[PDB]
Amino acid sequence: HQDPWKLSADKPDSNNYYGETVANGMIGIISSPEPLKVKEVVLAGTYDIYKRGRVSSFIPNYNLLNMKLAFNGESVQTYNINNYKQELDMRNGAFTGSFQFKDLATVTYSYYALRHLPHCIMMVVNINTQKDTEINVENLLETPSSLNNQQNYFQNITNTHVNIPLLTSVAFTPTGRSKIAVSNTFLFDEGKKLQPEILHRMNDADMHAMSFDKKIKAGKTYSFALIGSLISSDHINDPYNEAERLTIYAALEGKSRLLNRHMQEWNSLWQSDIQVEGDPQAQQDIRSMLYHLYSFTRKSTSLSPSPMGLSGLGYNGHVFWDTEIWMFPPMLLLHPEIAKSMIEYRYQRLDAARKKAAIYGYDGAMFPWESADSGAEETPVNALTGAFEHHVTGDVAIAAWQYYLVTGDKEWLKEKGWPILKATAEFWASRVEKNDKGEYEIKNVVAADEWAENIDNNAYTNGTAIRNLQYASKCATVLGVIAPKEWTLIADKILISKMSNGVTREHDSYTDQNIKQADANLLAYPLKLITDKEQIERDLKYYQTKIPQSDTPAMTQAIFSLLYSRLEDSDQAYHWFKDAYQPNLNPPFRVISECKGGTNPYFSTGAGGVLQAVIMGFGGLDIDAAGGIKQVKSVLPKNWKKLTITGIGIEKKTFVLTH
Amino acid sequence: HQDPWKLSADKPDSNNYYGETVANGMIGIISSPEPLKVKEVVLAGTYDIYKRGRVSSFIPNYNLLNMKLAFNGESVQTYNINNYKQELDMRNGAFTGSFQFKDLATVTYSYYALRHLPHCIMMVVNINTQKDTEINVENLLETPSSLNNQQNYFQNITNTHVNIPLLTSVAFTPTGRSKIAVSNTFLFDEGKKLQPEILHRMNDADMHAMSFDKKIKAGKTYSFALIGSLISSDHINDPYNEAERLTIYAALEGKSRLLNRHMQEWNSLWQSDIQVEGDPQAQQDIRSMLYHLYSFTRKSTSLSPSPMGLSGLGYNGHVFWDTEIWMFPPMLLLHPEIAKSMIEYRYQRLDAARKKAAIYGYDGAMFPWESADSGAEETPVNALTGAFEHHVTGDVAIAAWQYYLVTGDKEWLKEKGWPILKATAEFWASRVEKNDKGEYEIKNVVAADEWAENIDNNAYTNGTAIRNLQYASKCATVLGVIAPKEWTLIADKILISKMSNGVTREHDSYTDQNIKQADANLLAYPLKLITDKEQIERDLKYYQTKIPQSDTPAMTQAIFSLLYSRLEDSDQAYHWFKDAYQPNLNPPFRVISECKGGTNPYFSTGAGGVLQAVIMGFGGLDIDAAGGIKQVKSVLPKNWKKLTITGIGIEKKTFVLTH
Amino acid sequence: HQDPWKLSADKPDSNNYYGETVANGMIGIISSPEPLKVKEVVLAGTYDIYKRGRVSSFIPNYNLLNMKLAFNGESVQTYNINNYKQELDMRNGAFTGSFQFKDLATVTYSYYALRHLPHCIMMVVNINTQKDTEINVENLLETPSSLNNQQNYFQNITNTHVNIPLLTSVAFTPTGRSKIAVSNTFLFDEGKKLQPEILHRMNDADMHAMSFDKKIKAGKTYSFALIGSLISSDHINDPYNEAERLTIYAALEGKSRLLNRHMQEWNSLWQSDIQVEGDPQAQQDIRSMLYHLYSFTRKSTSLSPSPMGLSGLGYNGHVFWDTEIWMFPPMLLLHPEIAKSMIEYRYQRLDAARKKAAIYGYDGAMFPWESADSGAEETPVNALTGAFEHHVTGDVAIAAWQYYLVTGDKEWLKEKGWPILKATAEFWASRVEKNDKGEYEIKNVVAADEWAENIDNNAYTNGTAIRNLQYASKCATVLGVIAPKEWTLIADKILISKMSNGVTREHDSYTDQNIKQADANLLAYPLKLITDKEQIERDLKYYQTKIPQSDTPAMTQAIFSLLYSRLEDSDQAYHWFKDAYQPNLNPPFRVISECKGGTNPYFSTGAGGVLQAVIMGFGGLDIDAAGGIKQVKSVLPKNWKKLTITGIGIEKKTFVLTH
Repeated sequence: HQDPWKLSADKPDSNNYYGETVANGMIGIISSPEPLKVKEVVLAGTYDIYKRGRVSSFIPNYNLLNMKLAFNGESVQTYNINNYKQELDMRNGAFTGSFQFKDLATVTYSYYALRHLPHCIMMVVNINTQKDTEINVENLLETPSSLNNQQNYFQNITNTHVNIPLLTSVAFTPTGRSKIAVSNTFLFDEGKKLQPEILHRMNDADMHAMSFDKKIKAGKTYSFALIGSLISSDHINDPYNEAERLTIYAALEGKSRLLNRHMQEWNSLWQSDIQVEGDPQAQQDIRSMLYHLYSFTRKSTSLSPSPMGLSGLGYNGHVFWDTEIWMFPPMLLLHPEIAKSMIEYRYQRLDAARKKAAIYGYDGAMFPWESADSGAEETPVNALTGAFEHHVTGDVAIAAWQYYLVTGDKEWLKEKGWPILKATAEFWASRVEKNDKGEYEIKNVVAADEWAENIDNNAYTNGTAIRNLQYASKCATVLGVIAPKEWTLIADKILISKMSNGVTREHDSYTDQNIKQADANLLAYPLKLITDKEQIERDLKYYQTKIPQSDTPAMTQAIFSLLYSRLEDSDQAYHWFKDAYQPNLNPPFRVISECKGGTNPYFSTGAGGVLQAVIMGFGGLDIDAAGGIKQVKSVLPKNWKKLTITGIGIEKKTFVLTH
Repeated sequence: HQDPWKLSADKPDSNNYYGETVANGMIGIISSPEPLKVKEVVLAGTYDIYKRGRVSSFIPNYNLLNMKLAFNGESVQTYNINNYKQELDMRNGAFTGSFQFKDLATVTYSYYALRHLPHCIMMVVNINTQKDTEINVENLLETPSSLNNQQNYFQNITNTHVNIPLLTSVAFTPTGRSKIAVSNTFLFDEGKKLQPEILHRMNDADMHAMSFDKKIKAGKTYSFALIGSLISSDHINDPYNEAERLTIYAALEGKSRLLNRHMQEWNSLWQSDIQVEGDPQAQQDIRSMLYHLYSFTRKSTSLSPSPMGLSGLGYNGHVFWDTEIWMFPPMLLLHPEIAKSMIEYRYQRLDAARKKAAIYGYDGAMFPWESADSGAEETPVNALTGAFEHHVTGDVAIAAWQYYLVTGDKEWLKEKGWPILKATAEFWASRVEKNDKGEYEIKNVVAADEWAENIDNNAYTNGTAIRNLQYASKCATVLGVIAPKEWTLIADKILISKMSNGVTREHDSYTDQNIKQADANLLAYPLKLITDKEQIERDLKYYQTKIPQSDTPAMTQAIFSLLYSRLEDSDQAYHWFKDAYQPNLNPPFRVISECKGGTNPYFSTGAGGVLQAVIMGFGGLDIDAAGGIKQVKSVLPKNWKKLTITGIGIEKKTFVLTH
Repeated sequence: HQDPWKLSADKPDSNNYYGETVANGMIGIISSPEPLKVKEVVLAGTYDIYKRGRVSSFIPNYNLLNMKLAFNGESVQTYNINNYKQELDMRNGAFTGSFQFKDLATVTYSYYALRHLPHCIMMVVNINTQKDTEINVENLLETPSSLNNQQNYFQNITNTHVNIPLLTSVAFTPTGRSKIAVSNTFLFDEGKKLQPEILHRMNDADMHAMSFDKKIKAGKTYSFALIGSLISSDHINDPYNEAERLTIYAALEGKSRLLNRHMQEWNSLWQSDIQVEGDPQAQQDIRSMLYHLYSFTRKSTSLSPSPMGLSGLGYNGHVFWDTEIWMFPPMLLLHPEIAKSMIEYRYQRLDAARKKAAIYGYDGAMFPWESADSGAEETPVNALTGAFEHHVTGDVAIAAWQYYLVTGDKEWLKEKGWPILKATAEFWASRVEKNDKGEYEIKNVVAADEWAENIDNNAYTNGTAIRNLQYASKCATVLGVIAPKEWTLIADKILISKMSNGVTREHDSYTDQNIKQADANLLAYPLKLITDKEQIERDLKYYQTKIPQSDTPAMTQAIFSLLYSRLEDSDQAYHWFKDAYQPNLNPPFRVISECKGGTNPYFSTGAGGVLQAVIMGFGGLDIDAAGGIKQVKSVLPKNWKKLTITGIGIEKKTFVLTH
């Protein structure tokens, strides 16, 4: 099960199964262990009050691919199939199930979140029978209990050439905030006169279905497709009509043209790749990390991923610094247009950040700890991160400057980077307090180490304020605008303190407490405020054992790996690489949970960190403060013969590393 | 009935009557055969789900002018009046009825959609007595069944000088999308103390009325006016209060000031005119065409006409390429500020076109087949045009570029034209497919000939893509920007094929099918991709008999006329000019239906086409590719002694043509 | 009772009591004569249909500070306390009450509209015991009858260190337009383990409460604080969660940190101050005027004050020219960043002014007589000012140009000032009529003297049209853009006439009528179209006799004062300075009513005028037509030994004047 392009599971065990996701950055479909079913469907950009946190959330959506297959009236069940296998093809995000029904027939089904059509899904079903047989096929549209006020429709769209039967539902999110429409059709090869008659049943309040029968002859394969479109009032004013329009459009494009477009967009994503010689498990794991980041982002949008991307309702679908510092850097090096969408998300929410700053008594733009539709603060009120974890503003500034460093797009810096950098620098200039000694303090925050609450002069927070102020000043210079000279004066005097052993102090109350995640070590990478290798090493030695095994998220060990790679320590770098994700895995597809032994995949934030350990750590790739991508000294794991990284920077460079 | 300024009807026949429209580009009022009634009122910019197509629509509104008149308690009806006449004065959009009631009085009523006050209507009533009589006058506000949740109000607005009685209704469009308010008052000459007492009745759920009595001695003229304001939440946040404010304002202005401003604005519109010597019927018909375009548009707005303007709910009030290619060109030459409003409609909806392109898997801006409030796709889902008729994007680009060519407004090109041309070119660059031979194809469209569905390389569509890419490239140069070299490479290699007889092929599946309307011939005019006179002629000979007599819209024969004028063939040009509209007329005012023998006037699209046959065909006027208006060779109909076109181009040039 | 920083009342008389306001430009809290109660709370920016005028209004909000205090089960009332005093400290907007309860304790309470946290309020209560006692403390959240569909919540926010009990309500404005959230907590000094248990009662439909008991030994001080956050959907998408988040934030900042931040911001505001030597009552009155303008405005916003600021529902909270001409000039000289917010309010409402112009048949931007949320007209329909008092458009233009003169901010002129000046100039160019003598008239207005309705060529109106046209032309020159030459042509020929007595004629129907307020005198100041001191004196001597004692607002005598100050006549200047506000005062805090003997305080318009009489009049300070502030000839009242004005202009200049 160590194909470098395919994740595979034989006989899914429903008692120990964590589904995999196919997604196009707009819709995510999470697999079921049951044949011809999906577990959960998530639509990006649709938020309403729902369950966790009493704040906006992603909403479980229509399981629009759900199918029932019968042979001569006998429904497919666990007890009557064999050689049941699932496979995820990471080359094209195809999720395939295959099984034999008794000794009678073989069934394959592949489904796709179409890469070029953000709101369109397709499942292709192939049935090969060894004897004459009749199939009954049903597609069910069950309204999930997350939605209300549903309506269940069915109609025929016809002309002299086609009969497109549409199974449509329209429903609302819990508070009525968003109207959802879904529209499904069956595609046949045999043409209007010979295609099966489609029946419609509405037997339940929350479910309707379309169905057909088809005679298949011995030794013949019968193929059909299910196309679905899923869209909301967050995406279009009239989702009901747009869903039916899209499904009609996709039906008359046809399966071939749809899969060809899908393949072309996936081929383009995989022009940036990471190849490992000598470690098939690492090769597959790293492909899975790239696959999930590619599936959970979309170029040419203003979409940003949640910590769980489109794998479910993890962290309510909210956007955190998990994007800017964890998922954004590897995407900026491999596909700058993905990074551009992530920062566009923030640019279009700058108004909401100015409003938050004003409500909390500050100048400029104060980005929220958790962001959703509006860009207003969305953190559950019971979590003190929302009111007090202020480094997110610096994290947004850092990503915006990095975008310009890697692309050199000065028109983007004028139109979007500078508005962000100027407003965020104005925030920090208003956020600091000058003390007796002329130093600048940032008092009463929640640390990057979120176990440290309502403390002063957090190392990471203060570091992000310094970088935000420096980068805003640098930006002003590049564009020929005059920056307040106070920004540089403040940056040079923001407190970063050492304990008596010379170790960077996490905050003013810090001695030897356990910490949730990397904080002081982040001043070495990503901030590069600490470059002295002896300082980097003494900070690693003091803090690396401060992170407990339990209830600590995957936002630490990838940084330890990267820093040990920069120190040219192969044994420590590889130890921390494995520790970053292997103890977090869930079967049968090695999806990644947030914490060690956790059960909440897929934590895309964790994948983003590990990709930095591979690209920036083992590959030595670095955003040069002066612009572009440079390469610094690195080591490989002992057992890696070659590391090849393709599509890096706007010159699309290939880097090869060997021992 | 061939007055060059007035359309007149004696004794309206309600069994064979198609009403005429007065409009100010915001409100349209369509005439009733019944005296002192109107059939329908339409407010621009107000759309909701209603009847046809399951998509947004114009909504029948308050018939706010409806009046009941009694003489000595005897109700005035079609059955008991004589010498009843109706007249539309095209000089000032006055609709006038006049009749005799027995031996008592002559009644004249004139109503107006006030040209300067977009939301204000006025009816003026004169009663000339032959005997002593008492009139009872009632103004009815009946909530049409298109509206719901109505409220019926009445109050006196007073000071020492006035008593302004306001009859107000507020109601909602079917889904609650739009709140409509209407407020009416009576104006009297005799002043506060002597004016009639105004009674209010609320006897029905869906109707209330204000009324008065007045004794008039024999041989006197008694005059009163009704002023109404009609506005919605689409136009103003508080329509209820703003309707009352507007009616009070208009009442205090008075009839004389209102009609003087109205006259001044209509006089300005008619400073661009078409004068024909030798053909009184042509002179009246052409004045009717100009009058309807002037009535159905408004300078200094973001309004664009539907194919039926404000004559009713034709095509749901949606905006089509009917504006860009059919109504826009004659308005650009006569009144560029009207053309500016039409293209402003599209500029304001550029973000909705970007959203459509993303949903359908393209780059840039994909303008919708049918547009309404948002600029999202509004085509009924049962019509494949909405998903597949893509030339509308090129049509918007062509109009944008022509606006700049005619005005030379480089500031408008920078702020609005270029955003349109750049985004629409980016769409076409993403829409084409390169083939093995290095040609660019546009596969799977609905043709301009909409009977050809899901075909490849439509002539008109491919031509609009070429022009969009060429004009965007030219625009970039005017503004000192380097357009992507790909735009010219694609433009130069987009497929336009010929059949073995050398005739331009309509699409890759086209041999000799009947066609709905002009498609390949549009490559000659308006696109001017075909300039060779033998090629123009070969294409006319092959396609001119491909358009059936039945169920074919007025989007063909005007182009045939214009092309035969350009070929200096007076007999063919005049044949096609008459065929373009005369078989489409409805009595008694020669309004134009969409198709031959049709009954759905007024098809403003057809008038726009015919006005191009007159201005660009008979007049030889042409948009110069290098800027401004030029004149090419033309002919007149044999029976036209002189054609005079005034107010052309930003120099407001007069063109005179004789034999 | 004549402290230069504090307003004091002994034993409030509920039968003759006009409450004083503490405000931060977002929340106003108006005092009750009853201990530990507030009369009214107003939230800026929240408007809905409510009572007066049938148009949008400020809404009475939660009296969130309402407290009930009992000693040994005995309820504290006005009738059983003694030595009860109230005091407003203008230095920090602290409202303090203090009283003795029998032989048990002294109670002191101080409340604040926190200056740095626009949505946060704090009350601090100190109990100083003379005997052992037990207090019962209740904080009540009563939903006012202005709101509907309330919900009453209570929860504990806890961690190892804190238990923050939140008393929260959520409700809606009358039409459901706005959702309001309020969240309160108690702060204690003693810590989580020792703090009182907080009980919650929900006994009424419209009220819930949180309460505690505390035993206090004799001779001890016990202190507690109430913090509350008040916010709406007009301010934030999710007011419910944002109110709770803000109160948690404020609780974990704590009383000391909040008051320090509050004091810092009030210290900054008072860096611009007016010091009078030899007249303690004038010193205190002028402080009260500065205090109210500082409390009723907020830098770095788009808020503009109503005529009553946040003192209540006066004039529905609508924005009038009372800002541009009355409150804006003193704030522009003292704190340009306050003036910037006031003009930002108009800039962000330019689209609505363009819409109003279009609806009334004009070009450009027509600012409404009364403005609220959208910028559309909000004047009650029964008042003709809404449709007909047109000088407001010139008033906005004047303020926009003055902002540029005083700041010299050319980037602001390009982005905001020019859009205002260009559109308002276009309005006036479309508003004038040229007569047979080549002069420009403005006909059928309501005058600045609002008693003159539907008249022609109002002096002040014509003056503002001239300045608007001139300043738009000067603006075009500053930015190097071409202005229509018609603006200068029109400005030079707009009619301002003299009657046969050599007095400027108010309008074309004016001879000797009583006038509501200053009109023709405003051509001298502020417009400075009349600089001839003899014409100023003629207009002064005539019109100063025409203002009746009754029903005439404080928009007159302050100008008389300033002009007599400019002519160097102390006795007259001082007479009109006193008449401007002293006859409009309400006890016991000398709050200002709109009219002489009025009962509708606080008329901040009136304070604005008088501050101009002091700064521009007695101080001789003037906005120089060429940029910055200059000083012309002035006099002081006989009895004033010295006038000092600090923080003037962007140079922050101090001006000292003596006899």
